[PDB]
Amino acid sequence: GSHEQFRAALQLVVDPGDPRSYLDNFIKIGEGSTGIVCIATVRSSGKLVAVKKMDLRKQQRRELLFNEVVIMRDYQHENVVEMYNSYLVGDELWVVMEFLEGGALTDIVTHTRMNEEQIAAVCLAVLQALSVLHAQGVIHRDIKSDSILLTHDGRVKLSDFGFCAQVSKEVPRRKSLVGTPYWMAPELISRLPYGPEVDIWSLGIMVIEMVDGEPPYFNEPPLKAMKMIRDNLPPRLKNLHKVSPSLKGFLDRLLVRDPAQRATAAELLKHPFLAKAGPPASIVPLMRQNR
Ligand SMILES: COCCNc1nc2ccc(C#CC3(O)CCCCC3)cc2n1-c1ccnc(N)n1
Repeated sequence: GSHEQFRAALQLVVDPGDPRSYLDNFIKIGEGSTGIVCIATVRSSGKLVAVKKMDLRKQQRRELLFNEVVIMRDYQHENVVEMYNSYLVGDELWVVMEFLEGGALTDIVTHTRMNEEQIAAVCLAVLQALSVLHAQGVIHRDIKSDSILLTHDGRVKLSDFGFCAQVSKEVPRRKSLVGTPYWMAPELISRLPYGPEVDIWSLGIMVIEMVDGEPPYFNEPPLKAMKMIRDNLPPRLKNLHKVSPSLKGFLDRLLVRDPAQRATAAELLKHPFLAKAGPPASIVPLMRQNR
């Protein structure tokens, strides 16, 4: 009864019909927790799209799917991966979305060194997106390099809202333990009521990735690392010598243990460091098929 109850709930928010009628040439490009992600062609237009397929009978939290679809059901931002449609195909949920030909940022931080112009460009894009997302009570809860996709001309788009949540004037905070261990904020790990600020911290951790090539305590087990993040002071850049005072000053506004003292997206947009940010063309040489 439980599973069949969820299907019925989906059918009230997903578009009716079988998308297999107009989609062709599926090619897998990703996998992991939720399900598999493929790209496919639309037969009517010849356009390329990306299709995320999530089996309902394989989710640790089946309700997190509903959240994602009803909350992003055609939200529209220049710096967010646009959703086109959602479908219920058998026991699977299909989310049809924009195809980002540039790939994920993870590929860039593990193979090259980004300069501060390129780091500031990424940050600027993420902040502009988060400022609006937070302004409407939406928390990503999984900001990291995997959640940052690129275009061919190097335009940054925030992706993977599989963990996102909605807060309101009535319910201004969340409680559930959600995200990736290494990028988690301390107030979130310590099992405390948290707000949108948990993304600013994770953004901070992602900045470390762009400099060190990996987040703090990445050598440790997930559980042990979380305990370290919980008890310890803010983490230190292994390549502190490589970063400018401007960046270091910027980063110090992100990795503040007290969520109240930690900066917000709207504030950070006015930081002098973001003036270093360059055009989307500057990201281009970093991409795999250019380097
Ligand atoms: C670079 O390729 C890595 C694997 N591809 C991939 N995995 C994804 C997981 C979740 C979402 C996702 C998601 C959303 O949460 C974003 C907001 C709208 C609803 C779906 C998107 C993923 N992608 C995509 C998608 C498009 N292009 C490319 N290159 N990779």
